[PDB]
Amino acid sequence: IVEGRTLNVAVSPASPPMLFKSADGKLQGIDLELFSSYCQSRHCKLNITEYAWDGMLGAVASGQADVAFSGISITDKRKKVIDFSEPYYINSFYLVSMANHKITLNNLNELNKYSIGYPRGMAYSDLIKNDLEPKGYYSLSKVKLYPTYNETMADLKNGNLDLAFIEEPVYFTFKNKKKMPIESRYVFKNVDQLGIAFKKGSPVRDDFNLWLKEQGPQKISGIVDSWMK
Repeated sequence: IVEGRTLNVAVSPASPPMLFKSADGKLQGIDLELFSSYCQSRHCKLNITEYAWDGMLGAVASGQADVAFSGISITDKRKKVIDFSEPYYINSFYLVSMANHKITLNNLNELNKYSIGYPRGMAYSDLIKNDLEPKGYYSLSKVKLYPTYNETMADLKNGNLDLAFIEEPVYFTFKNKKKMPIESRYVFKNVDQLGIAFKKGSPVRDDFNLWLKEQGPQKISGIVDSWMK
C-alpha cells in the first residue's frame, strides 16, 4: 500500500543514537536505518521535516505527518492519539549527576531534596505524574524543563541542576562516546519501550510490523546494537 508512495515523516533529531545529526549536519541513527530499510523493501520514499519535540508529536497526532521517529517512547497517553509499531528496544530511565556530585539514592523517598530536569514533552513527565507524585516522592511542579538533552546537560555541568532524567541509550552516548564525567545515581529498569509512530489508523503501522517480523529479532537487535557500540 506504500509502493511508489511518498510518506511525510516528522523527526526531532536530538536523541542519539536513535536519531541525531553528525558534525556535517547529516541525519542518522537507528530509527532512520530501520525505516529507510523498510522503504527500500516496500519501494516508498520519505519526505522528512525537522521539528522541535512537541512539534513532531503534534504533527503525527494530527495526521499532518504519516510517520514520526526519534527514539519515541510508547506511552498510554500517546497511544490514544498515535499508532505505534511493536517496540524495537526495551528502555530504562536513569537519574544522572555530575561524577563529582556525590548523590546517593537509597529509595524514592530521597528524591524530593533534589532538582530533577529533562527535555520538555518527554515521557519522564508521565512517570512522575503517575508513579512518583501520587506516592509523594516528587512533584511535576518541581521539575526543570529544557528544549533538548543538550541544554539539560549544560545545566547539569554548571551545577544549576542536581539530577538529569536520561534514558539509557542517550546516557551511554554522553558518558562513553562523548566522555562526559557523569554518573547514574538511580535506575528505573526496563520501564519503557521505544517504537516508530504512525498517524492513527495508518495501514503503514501494520505493514511496518510485518516488515519487522520478516527481518526477525536478530536482524533488528543487530541494527540497534550496532549503533549503541
